[PDB]
Amino acid sequence: FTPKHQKLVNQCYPTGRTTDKKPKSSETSYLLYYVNSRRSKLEKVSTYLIKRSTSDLNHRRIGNIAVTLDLMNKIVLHCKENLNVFVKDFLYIMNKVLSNNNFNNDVSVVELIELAFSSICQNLDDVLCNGDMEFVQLYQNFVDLFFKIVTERIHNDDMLLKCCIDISNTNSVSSNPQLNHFVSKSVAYTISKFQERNPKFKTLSLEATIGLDKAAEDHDLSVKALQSYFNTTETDKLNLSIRTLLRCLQSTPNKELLEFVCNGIPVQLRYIVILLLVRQLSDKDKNVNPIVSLKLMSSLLVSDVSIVGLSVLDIMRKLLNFQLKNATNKEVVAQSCITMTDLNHKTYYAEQTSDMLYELLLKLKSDTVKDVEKNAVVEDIDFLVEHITQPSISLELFIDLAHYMKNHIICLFNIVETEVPSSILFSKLYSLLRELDSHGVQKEMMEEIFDKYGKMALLSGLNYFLENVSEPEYTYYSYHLQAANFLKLNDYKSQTEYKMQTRTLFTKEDLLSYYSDTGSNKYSKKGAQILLSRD
Repeated sequence: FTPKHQKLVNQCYPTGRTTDKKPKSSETSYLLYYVNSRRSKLEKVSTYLIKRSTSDLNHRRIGNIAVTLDLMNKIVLHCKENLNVFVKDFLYIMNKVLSNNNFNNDVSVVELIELAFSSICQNLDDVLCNGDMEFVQLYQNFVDLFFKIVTERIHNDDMLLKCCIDISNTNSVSSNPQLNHFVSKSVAYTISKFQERNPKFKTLSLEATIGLDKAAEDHDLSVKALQSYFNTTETDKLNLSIRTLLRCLQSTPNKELLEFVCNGIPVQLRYIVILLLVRQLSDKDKNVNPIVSLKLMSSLLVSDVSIVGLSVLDIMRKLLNFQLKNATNKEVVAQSCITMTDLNHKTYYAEQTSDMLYELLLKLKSDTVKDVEKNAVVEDIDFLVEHITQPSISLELFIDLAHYMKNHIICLFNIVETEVPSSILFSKLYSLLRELDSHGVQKEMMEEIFDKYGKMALLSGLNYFLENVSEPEYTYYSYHLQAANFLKLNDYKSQTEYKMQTRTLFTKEDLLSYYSDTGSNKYSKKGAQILLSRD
């Protein structure tokens, strides 16, 4: 007695004892039809494949096993929408084959095995991923055996790369606890085998077409694996992939590798990398060099790699805070002093630069912070302004900041492009200008202030310095000098020189004599106005 399924399945096999057996065409077609018709047939046919392939394992016939694996592949592909019926069976058989040292040798067997595995992984439902435990152990066993065999008996790293791609193509493995580690070990292996070929990325370059998007033209399999694990919108997979990347990057620090893999990662959410890098500082591991991660952040932020939608403020605040907690090191303070500005390298929005500086100012104003935080922030603003190429300051911020570092105010002033300031802001500016260490700084400051706002500085300076100054100071005389220089008046300059070399002050009348004729001074009317309209 031979039931139909048994006869069909057996009818798919050739007669001999050869090892290059390919399943007979028409018979396997009709078999596929038969199992695809009613799902009751898949049960029978799959179970029968288990028993039969067991007998073929015993009598040690490779051909029948090859045909078997081929059939299994074709069935998986044909009966996808019912895959959860027979997957555990096929996996049991594949593991049983792999567990057999008489079938491990043959390369074709392992090839067909991997093929069946790829066709499986590509069509899985999360149903067994989460519900069934036996399936989890069969999958686990398969991956373990496959690595343990290909590494030792097949000696074909390409097989392992294909397996990594299979795991990557499996549904929600990165979202599964029991099967999580396989993603990590896969990424680790493809990385280490991508640093094996192209050993350039094994270099210790950490300070100073390349893209992966253009490297996917096809070719090396390692790159295909990288694209498989990094070029993805699946957040979990990318989480684990990046984490493993950073981990394998602590051992072989390479900025170009990071650049490459980032070129692989979808442009949209690359910010996540940075986040993890930042988190890498907060980590308690102690086998992680924070300096390495900082330099890697820097290397990333400087280059062409677009990092859309970065929470610049948040990241900066985190870096700064980390620098304040550990502030007694040249490395923790300087590499942060560098990365912090390296992050401003690109302008995500106009308010950012100001905001950055502002975040520091607020920390400086409070007396809660320790001396070394003061010093560190000072050096930070120092570096920032040293790297701020073009103007972006609200004059008030320039004032609050000016109070704290009188050495680098000039530079800060070159960043203020407020075309029109308030009349009070002027008096503030002057009032702080009076409180300055050197007269050189006061001189050049007065000069540039006049340069930017000739009319407004003339008038506001006139009023202010007339009212407030009651004793010979440098700022007073420098104002009158710059005013005379702006009005191109020899008598004004001469008199100022007198009042300066004799420590005397100007009176309302003396200054009135310069704002007398509109043909001699364009601004005579407003000047005289504010000169006599007060007291």
